[PDB]
Amino acid sequence: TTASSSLAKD
Amino acid sequence: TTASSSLAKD
Amino acid sequence: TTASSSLAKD
Amino acid sequence: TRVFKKSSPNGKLTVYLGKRDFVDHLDKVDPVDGVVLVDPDYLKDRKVFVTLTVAFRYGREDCDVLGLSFRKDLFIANYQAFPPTPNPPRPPTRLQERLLRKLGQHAHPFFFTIPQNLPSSVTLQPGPEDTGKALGVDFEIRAFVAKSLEEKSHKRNSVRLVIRKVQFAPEKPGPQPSAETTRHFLMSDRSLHLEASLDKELYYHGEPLNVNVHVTNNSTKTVKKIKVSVRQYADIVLFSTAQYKVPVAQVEQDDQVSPSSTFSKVYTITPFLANNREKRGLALDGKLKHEDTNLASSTIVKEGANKEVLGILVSYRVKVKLVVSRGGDVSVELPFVLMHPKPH
Amino acid sequence: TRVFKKSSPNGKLTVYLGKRDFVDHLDKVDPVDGVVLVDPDYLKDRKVFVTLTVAFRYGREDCDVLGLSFRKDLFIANYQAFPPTPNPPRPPTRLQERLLRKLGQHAHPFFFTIPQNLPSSVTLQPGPEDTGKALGVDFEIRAFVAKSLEEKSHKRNSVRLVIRKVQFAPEKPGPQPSAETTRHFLMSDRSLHLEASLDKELYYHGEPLNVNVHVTNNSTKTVKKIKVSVRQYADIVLFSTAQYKVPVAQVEQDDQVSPSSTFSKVYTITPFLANNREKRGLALDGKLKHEDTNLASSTIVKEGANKEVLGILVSYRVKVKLVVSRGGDVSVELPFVLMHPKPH
Amino acid sequence: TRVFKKSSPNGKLTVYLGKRDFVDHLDKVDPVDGVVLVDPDYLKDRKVFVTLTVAFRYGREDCDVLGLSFRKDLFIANYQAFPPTPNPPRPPTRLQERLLRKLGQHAHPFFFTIPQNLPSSVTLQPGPEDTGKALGVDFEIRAFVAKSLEEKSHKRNSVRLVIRKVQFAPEKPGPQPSAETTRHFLMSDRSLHLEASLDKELYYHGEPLNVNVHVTNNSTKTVKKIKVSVRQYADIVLFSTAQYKVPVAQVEQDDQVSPSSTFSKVYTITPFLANNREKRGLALDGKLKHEDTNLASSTIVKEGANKEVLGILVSYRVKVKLVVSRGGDVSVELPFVLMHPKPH
Repeated sequence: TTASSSLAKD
Repeated sequence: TTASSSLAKD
Repeated sequence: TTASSSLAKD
Repeated sequence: TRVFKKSSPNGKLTVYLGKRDFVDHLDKVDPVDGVVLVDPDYLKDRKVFVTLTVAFRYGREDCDVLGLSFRKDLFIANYQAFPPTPNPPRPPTRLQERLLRKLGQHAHPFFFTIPQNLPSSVTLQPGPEDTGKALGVDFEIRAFVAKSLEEKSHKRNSVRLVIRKVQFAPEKPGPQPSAETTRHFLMSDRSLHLEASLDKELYYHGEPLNVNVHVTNNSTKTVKKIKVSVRQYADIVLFSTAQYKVPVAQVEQDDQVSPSSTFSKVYTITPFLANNREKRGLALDGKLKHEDTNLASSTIVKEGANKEVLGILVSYRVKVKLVVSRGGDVSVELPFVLMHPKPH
Repeated sequence: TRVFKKSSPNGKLTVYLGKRDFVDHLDKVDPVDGVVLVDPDYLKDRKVFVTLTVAFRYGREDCDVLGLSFRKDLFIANYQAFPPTPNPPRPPTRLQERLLRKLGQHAHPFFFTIPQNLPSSVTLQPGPEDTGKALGVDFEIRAFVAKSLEEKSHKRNSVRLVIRKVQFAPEKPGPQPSAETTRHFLMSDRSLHLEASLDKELYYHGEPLNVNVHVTNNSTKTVKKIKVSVRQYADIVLFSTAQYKVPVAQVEQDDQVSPSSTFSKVYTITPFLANNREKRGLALDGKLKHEDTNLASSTIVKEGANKEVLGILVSYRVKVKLVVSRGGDVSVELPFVLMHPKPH
Repeated sequence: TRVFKKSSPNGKLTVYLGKRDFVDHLDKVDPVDGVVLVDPDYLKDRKVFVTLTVAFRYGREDCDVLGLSFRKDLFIANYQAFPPTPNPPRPPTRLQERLLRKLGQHAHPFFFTIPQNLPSSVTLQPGPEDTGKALGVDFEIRAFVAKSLEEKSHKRNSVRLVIRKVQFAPEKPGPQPSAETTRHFLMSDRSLHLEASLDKELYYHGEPLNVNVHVTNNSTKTVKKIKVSVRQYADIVLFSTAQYKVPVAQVEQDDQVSPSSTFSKVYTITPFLANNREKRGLALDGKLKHEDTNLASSTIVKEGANKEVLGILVSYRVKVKLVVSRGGDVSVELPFVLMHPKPH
């Protein structure tokens, strides 16, 4: 399914 | 609309 | 019509 | 004589055509020659073009709310009317010269040639079940003024006019159309021989056709009924060969041909539209706007067979069906043309 | 922020995509950028590829037992995700670099450029009479791992993800949309002059439209009814020009314009989907899976007219029809756009 | 043995064809070879040609009054039988030599090579609602005598004969077809694991199939019903990919799988035509004239995937659907072939 993860702010 | 005019005889 | 003939044995 | 005319809604642009109908002689078609009237102060920066587009148009153009035309463009040609181009092709014509003398300096001539490998004006009959007009190959002349060829269309600029391309009968009659059929049986040496012959190979609309049919029933089976009908075949090509055939006029007689006997007769059959107002898929000759017409004029093919399949092709055939008792039904088929004579 | 993700059923292949909605600035479109996650030993000799296919898909994909899509492919591109290729085009992007930092070595960058001559996400409304989803241009990103491009598709290998391409309103308003009509009669010098003007040329969905209509009936005929409606035109191009025009919102008033009199008024009309749930052929903006939306967003064309017709094109128009007694019916038509504002 | 024959209606032209069925070995198809009998003085100026045209024919040929075939020509070849051409390709063959010995000097050899990238004889089943025959790719050999290739067709000249191209099962069985599915819940740690396995990957028509299905319902939901069906997929390609899927045989059992339980069973399902006489869109193997047959034989693709998509492609699949209480329905799909064994 379509979902999201994390990503950090650079 | 579609109509006619004159034309001459040469 | 579709039919058949003879054919030989060589 | 007179000259037909059409003007732009703005009233600043007007186009004159020498004729509304054009005819082909099977080797050269009469060129489409016209002139356009325009005042340069209206445009002062633009250019004038005229377009002869032949389309496989469907439906109508009176803003009908339905799935509109498959707008396949069969052949398009372009010509820059203004600013003036080189003199060809080749001079201004006598009619164009006369219109220039009548009007003066604000007229511009345009010339066109119709390639011999193009269809004839045909229109399918709209069925009562559907709505609006129906499909059919048609010609159109559109004159528009703009800076570029691909510049967006404008109603005040473009002027739309409809022309027709129809054929006329050659004066040389063709060979006598006739056919024969000898039908044997599964094992018995008795057979069934029939003959069909025609008055001519060319006929005019409304003119009755007298088919000469003869039967030689030197057998024991019984002939129940004789069916006589005329079939129409409409070779339609857009990118794939297709053929919508449909009968138009059928005549029947409860005549019994006895075994070991011969029978001949002459029957009268007439192709006419009055009794087939509803049959969808019937082919009618090209209309001007919506006016009625006769059945689709048979389109004779040129001597050099090439392809010529770039539109709607129509042909007529007559079949006589013999209802023989206990199977063995056999029919005879024969071609003929049907279209107008040469006017004056 | 966040990043949308999709993973293969096997769980060894996963693709991360930076955004789900892509927008164009009328000169260049925001590039398609993402990363793909995969553990090397799963393939150990295969290669990884990603595809952006735009198709004229019909029907649905939930294994419906019916004549499925006419799957004409409009535009397709390929890129070797793994093994690594030359750095272009041109570097890994800021989002690409951020995903590489987050994940590490098993991420692979892939890049794509959407040509400016491509359609916008549009979907026709499925009619209740038929079943399942209906046709409509759509985008799709498919990442698969295999030894060859033509190697057979595998469900465990290929991963499917859907994106949309939508347009946003330019900040510069256009010219005032207005029109006029002066209708004379067959012979009489009396005429009928009417005026139509609009508030703006750009509007937002749900926002009412106030049409300014004025009539100068300095004639003798009677105006029976005034019809006001907004029409939708949907240019469909697969290999032939066609358009399925259909009204969406109509408003009527039993107002009588007397002869030798003038009449003007302001009418309020709103295009909305709530009252047209059943009309087949209505155009809706691209859906994600099956969720509802507004009406199809009007697609503005580029300044360079080129052709730009490789899909579904949608436009809006408003027509006001004047019912004049015993013939002489005349209507006025006018264009306008209708689509979302610029978000933040 | 014997040799099939067909003769022109006139009786002056007769063609002898070595075989009516042709088979391919996945690398070379048996060449089409035949001889033609003709008496020279009948033509005395013309030339003899034979044509193998493969068409996407629709409808029938018994002079039916309806929209006839979309007659797309898939692949057409030509060969000048008379006057004699160079010896290739390459000799007159053993059957050709034997026919020449039997007849003498009035026979003329012609040769043909069927490219490996061509479809197999398939015919869609005509629906009772419509009339006449239905569409389907088919082969045809037409021998005609004329001065030029483009010279008009004549019934007395042209002779029409129908051939079929069918495949036979390779002797090497493939891998065991099997599948699995583990379906968890939205949040709870309980899951649903099911197994499906098959007897073989190749089967003969009428031979029952025993699907080995096992369910591990270590979950909280209850299974209401189990649906077992076999699906047929017909990849149609004329100029755009199409796929008309339709089930052929379905079997159901009102078995309930309780939560926290395991359940396995074997089911007997048979693809047969007797119960699907009316379903339009079913695919049948190519007919000779109108005679019945089995279901469409599964067409195996060659090892080199290329495209091979120039006609009608057919494949079979079996799906088992588990009806789980209050949502969570999951199904398993699996491929297999079904077509004739190697005769002798």
